[PDB]
Parts: sequence; structure tokens; C-alpha cells
Amino acid sequence: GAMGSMERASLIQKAKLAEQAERYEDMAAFMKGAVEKGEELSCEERNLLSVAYKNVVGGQRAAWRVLSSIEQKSNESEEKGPEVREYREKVETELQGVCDTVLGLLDSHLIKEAGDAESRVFYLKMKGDYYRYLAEVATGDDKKRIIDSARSAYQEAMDISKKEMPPTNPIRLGLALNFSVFHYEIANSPEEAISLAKTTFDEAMADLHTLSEDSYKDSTLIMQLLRDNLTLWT
Amino acid sequence: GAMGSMERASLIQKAKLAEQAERYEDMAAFMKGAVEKGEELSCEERNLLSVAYKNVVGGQRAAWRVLSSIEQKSNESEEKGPEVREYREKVETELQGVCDTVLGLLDSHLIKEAGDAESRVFYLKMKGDYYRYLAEVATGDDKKRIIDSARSAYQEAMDISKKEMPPTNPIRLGLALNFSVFHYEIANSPEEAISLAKTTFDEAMADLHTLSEDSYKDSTLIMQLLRDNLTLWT
Amino acid sequence: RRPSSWRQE
Amino acid sequence: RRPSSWRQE
Ligand SMILES: *Cc1ccc(-n2ccnc2)c(Cl)c1
Ligand SMILES: *Cc1ccc(-n2ccnc2)c(Cl)c1
Ligand SMILES: [Ca+2]
Ligand SMILES: [Ca+2]
Ligand SMILES: [Ca+2]
Ligand SMILES: [Ca+2]
Ligand SMILES: [Ca+2]
Ligand SMILES: [Ca+2]
Ligand SMILES: [Ca+2]
Ligand SMILES: [Ca+2]
Ligand SMILES: [Cl-]
Ligand SMILES: [Cl-]
Repeated sequence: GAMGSMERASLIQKAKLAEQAERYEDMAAFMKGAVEKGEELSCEERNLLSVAYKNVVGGQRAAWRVLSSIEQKSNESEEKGPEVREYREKVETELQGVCDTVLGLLDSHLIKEAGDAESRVFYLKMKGDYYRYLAEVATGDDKKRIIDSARSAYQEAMDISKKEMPPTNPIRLGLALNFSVFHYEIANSPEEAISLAKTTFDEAMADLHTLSEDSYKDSTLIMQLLRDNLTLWT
Repeated sequence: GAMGSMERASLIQKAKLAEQAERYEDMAAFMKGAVEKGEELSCEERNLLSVAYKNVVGGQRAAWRVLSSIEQKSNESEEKGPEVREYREKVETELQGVCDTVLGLLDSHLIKEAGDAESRVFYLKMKGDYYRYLAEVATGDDKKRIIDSARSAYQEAMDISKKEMPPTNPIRLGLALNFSVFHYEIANSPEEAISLAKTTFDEAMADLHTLSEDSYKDSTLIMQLLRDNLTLWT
Repeated sequence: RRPSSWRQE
Repeated sequence: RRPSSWRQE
């Protein structure tokens, strides 16, 4: 499968080199190859998979937003022909393909083999995120279903995280941050977004006293993102 | 040729949209399609071609330098196996392919149809630049010939620029800047680099009085790059 | 105006 | 340490 002939450990090593070189497309292709070896991923390997695809899809989303804004201004205007729409559609189809690829890795077979809370929550958060990126560009018959798929993945991850992880766990925090962004941006539920961000921040605050200095730094960095959104939204 | 079915004007329009979206790979593919329509390029179109490929190859060169540095440190060290070399070679072969593509557009048939000094100097400068990027990674039997090909293209462009353009012309300035970098970095001729940068700066200084405010701004910006190199080198 | 989702330090 | 070649404003 392009990477089928490369050793798992060599794909992991090359994904780390690609990260250092800021070659995120290559990094994602190496990590897809590693997942397709069929073994579960370690904590560090899950992080490499997520960093790779978030950077690839992040560049696509930024480009889609530039193009979408030009297309909307063109629809306010001298008719420039079909090119702005065509090129926005090109970038959109590419973005959808990357999201479908990640969702396919999660469904075949990362989630079903993930039994520990840390891995299962991590993958379900990714599933919510990539359906959220699909929802950002969705306009047709399936838009509500894409939004519900994001909601359902985030909700399952939240339910496990609240039962199995402390309120300062960084994955639990990042999940709550992203589900709160889903509520605000995608589900048109700003009050739910604000409530979730506040409750997550406050419950983490109350558990910081249990942490080492390094864990404190990890948790407080994500708490600051929650507070930055609360400042933006209130 | 992937872009063979798209109108020339639509490829140009999409290259401008890709620039705004920072999608430089797409921008270069659109501009390759436009060149392959067979017509000469206007000033603005030459700029789009150069911006597109310089950004694509610039990302490749930055990644190659990160990887080359890791490989050299590995050769000082615990043996990590072939992966760092293999991945540096992958990025290098990609970079070579992009340089070969640009050189191929210049040879088929942009340079031979370019009769005005501004177009011919622009294309010969590009030819020198992309052989220079080949020389940065070259190690084998053809390395001297790659360096000579860069030198020869830059020299022809210099000869035309000195006969046909004022000493403040931005293309003449950028050409001299890049040939001076060639001398310093590639040809091991730092004194030639310093002399060329100084003479170019001084002759431009003396011709600024002829310029409008906007042309003055264009020329002085490039003169500052010459002065930045002189400060680094002396 | 766009909010922060999780990102690397 | 690397010098400046031509680049956009
Ligand atoms: C989504 C998410 C949230 C938090 C982390 N993390 C782990 C350790 N520090 C931060 C990751 Cl990797 C991903
Ligand atoms: C290589 C080079 C040098 C100068 C310019 N330029 C034109 C107008 N301002 C700067 C370009 Cl586009 C390319
Ligand atoms: Ca094996
Ligand atoms: Ca579409
Ligand atoms: Ca398992
Ligand atoms: Ca636990
Ligand atoms: Ca036509
Ligand atoms: Ca090679
Ligand atoms: Ca001609
Ligand atoms: Ca002239
Ligand atoms: Cl298109
Ligand atoms: Cl490789």
C-alpha cells in the first residue's frame, strides 16, 4: 500500500524525521503505513498520527477558508466565471479525501482494538474532529448526519473520559476543548460551548494540586485555550 | 497534460487564487499548464511562474537541509540504519524533479522565444537559479557540469542585463544578487561574490536619481538584500 | 474570531 | 549564516 514494503519501525522513524523537516504530507503517509501494519499504536505513535493529519488538514482548511471568502464576495460583483467555485471545490474534495482517509484508519481498525481509556478516548476525539472538519464544508443531504456523527463520537469519548480519567488529563482537556468548539461553530449551541468550557476549566483547576510540575504545565497549557475561548465568547 | 483541458486564462486565474491560499504546489501546476499552452508569458505571468516554483523548491530545500544536517550528525554516533539517508534521498529526488521540470519549461520553449531583454534575462536568471539548486545537492560525476550550467546561464543574463537594462532595474538587481550568492555558496569564490555585490549596489545607488518614488522603492528593497549579504560576508 | 481547538505547544 | 537570494517583499 505504497508503504507496504517498509518496516513498521522505519515508517515511525521517518514520520519523526518528516515532522522535524515540516513535511507533514510525508509524515501522514508514513503514519498511515504504520497503522496499516495492523498493530496497535503506542502513546507516542498516536501523537505522531494526529500531528501529521492535523497539519495536513489544517493547511487545507485554511486554504478552503480563503477561497470560500473570495467566492462569497464574488456572489455579492463582476462575474469572474466558474474558476473560484471550481478551485474551492478542488480543495474541498481534497480535504474530504484526507478526512475520509483518517476516518477509515480509525474504523479499520484502530477504534475497535482500543481498550484502554487513553487510546479509545484519543481515537474517538479524532473521529469527532474529522467529522467536524467534514461538517465545516458540508452543504447537502447528509450534512445533519455528518454533524451527528461528530457529536456521537465526541459524546462517547466524553463519557469514557469522565469515568476513566482525571479532570486534568490532557486528552480529556483537549477533547472537551474541541467538543466545545463543535458546539459553538458547528451545532449552533454557543451556550452549550460556554458551559462545557467553564465546567471543564473549573474541574481541572480543582485537580491541579494532585499533579507534578510537568503534568501541571501540560494541563494548564490546555486550560489556557479553554479560557481564551471563554474570553472570545463572553 | 493534466491541465491540457483548462483554458489558459483560467489557469492564470487559478494560479492567482492558489497564491492567495498559499497552495504553491497547485500554483506551480497551474503555471506549468499555462506555459504548456505555447504562448509567451507576460511580465505578471512570469512573476507567477517564478513565485510558484520558488516556493515549492524553497520548502524542499529547507527540508533537505534539515535532513542533511541530521544525516551528517549521524555520521560523526549510534548507527540508526539507512532511514535518514533514504529519506534525505527521497526529498532530494523530489527536489531534483521539480528543478528538472522548471528547466524543461525554460528549454521547451520559453528561452528560445524570449527576445526582449526583460523576458530573456528573467528566464536565464531562473535557469541559473534552478541549476544552482541542483548544485546544492550534487555530489557525483556531473557536479562540475551542473555548476557550469548555472554559471553559464547567469553570465548570459548578466551580459544582456548590462547592455539592455539600467543598473536599478529590479530583474538586473535580483540577477546580480543571486549570481553573487552562486559565487559565494556554490563556486567557492567569496571575493567574486563580494565584488559583484558591491559594484551592483554602487552602480544602482548612482542611478536612483532617475527613478519615480515607486521604482525607487522597488530598487532599494533589492539593494538592501545586497547590503545584507555584504554585512554577512565582510 | 475563530476559536482555538487543541493545538501543539 | 546563509545569505539572502532574491525573495518577495
Ligand atoms: C487532542 C490532544 C490533547 C492533548 C494532548 N497532549 C498530550 C500531552 N500533552 C498534550 C494531545 Cl497529544 C492531543
Ligand atoms: C528575480 C527577480 C528580481 C526582481 C523582481 N521584481 C520585479 C519587480 N520588483 C521585484 C522579480 Cl519579480 C524577480
Ligand atoms: Ca516487519
Ligand atoms: Ca463539494
Ligand atoms: Ca487493545
Ligand atoms: Ca484512569
Ligand atoms: Ca483556448
Ligand atoms: Ca541522490
Ligand atoms: Ca518573442
Ligand atoms: Ca532597456
Ligand atoms: Cl480547479
Ligand atoms: Cl523514504
